[PDB]
Amino acid sequence: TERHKILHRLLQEGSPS
Amino acid sequence: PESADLRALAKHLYDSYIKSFPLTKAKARAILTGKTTDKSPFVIYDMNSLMMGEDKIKFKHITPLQEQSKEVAIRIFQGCQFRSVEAVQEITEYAKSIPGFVNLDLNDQVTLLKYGVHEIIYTMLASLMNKDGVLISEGQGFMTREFLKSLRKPFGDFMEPKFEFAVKFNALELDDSDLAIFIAVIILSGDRPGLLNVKPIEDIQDNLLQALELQLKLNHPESSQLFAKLLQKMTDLRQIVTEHVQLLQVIKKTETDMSLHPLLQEIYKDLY
Ligand SMILES: COc1ccc(-c2c(C(=O)NS(=O)(=O)c3ccccc3)n(Cc3cccc(C(F)(F)F)c3)c3ccccc23)cc1
Ligand SMILES: COc1ccc(-c2c(C(=O)NS(=O)(=O)c3ccccc3)n(Cc3cccc(C(F)(F)F)c3)c3ccccc23)cc1
Repeated sequence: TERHKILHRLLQEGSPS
Repeated sequence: PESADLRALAKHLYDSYIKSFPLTKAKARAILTGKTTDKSPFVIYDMNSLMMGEDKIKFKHITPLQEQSKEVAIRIFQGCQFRSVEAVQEITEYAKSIPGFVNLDLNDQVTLLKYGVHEIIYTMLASLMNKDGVLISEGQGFMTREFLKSLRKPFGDFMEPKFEFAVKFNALELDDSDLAIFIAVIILSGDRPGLLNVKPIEDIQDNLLQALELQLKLNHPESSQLFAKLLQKMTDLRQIVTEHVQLLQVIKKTETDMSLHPLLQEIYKDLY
């Protein structure tokens, strides 16, 4: 997860909503 | 491989690229050039036209992100960096569509984007630029090179490199088909700092490089050296990013009021 919290969340499966 | 699969890769990637990136190079070139029907960007070339322009685009971001209170050189810089953040998000969604990427180690997925996004942003910026200015607001406005060249002191010297880059890069006459694969190849670079498992990244990239070689053969049969020129551009873009990072970190000490979106802070954190 880091450290790169936002980037890690963007990388989640999903798709922005 | 093997023609039908490299062609189906190229096609998958183009279809994703069009879903991921709102303004294609085709549509940007149509705008910059005159055409479409759909008729004709607002131009920013002075303070009065900047303020006329800001009123067309302000509904776009919540109220704080307008940074009304800041001098214009800084609002323009804040506006680019926020558009760059929107770029990282489009590139991330693009990257997820590259066969095999999402099966990589998640930490490697993060590292590939960390190190990849700036080079991609420079390539996207070139599709939006000609010798005279840059398309903004998703092609709805156009900011002149001379206007940006007239910003104070630090900032006004700093766009001219973007422009000279774009001019040489756009001289390659790449289409969106070519750009989709070129971008995927930059993302899947096996030599980024800290990669855990390099082999599966190189392995994907190898497929991507074979798709790109086939694409340029078919789409630019009159330019036998174009693949080689494109690989050279990838080296240029690394060195450009290097330069940019080193500059940011020396300028930001002078320019209190300059703030990085936290997504970009994490990106810049261990970045070279
Ligand atoms: C106010 O004048 C500007 C405004 C923006 C830029 C500029 C720049 C720019 O930073 N170029 S720069 O020469 O390195 C520079 C650094 C620090 C202060 C001013 C200028 N970039 C590159 C880029 C890519 C990703 C992320 C960012 C950042 F987060 F820092 F915003 C910047 C651009 C990319 C697209 C559009 C414009 C730029 C250069 C001068
Ligand atoms: C009124 O303030 C503005 C208006 C427009 C822009 C602006 C813009 C622009 O499109 N920005 S914008 O989305 O319309 C925007 C305006 C105000 C606040 C946030 C965002 N661009 C295009 C741009 C910048 C960075 C990254 C990319 C991309 F990744 F796609 F390649 C494209 C610029 C390019 C050079 C100089 C300025 C800009 C920046 C500030």
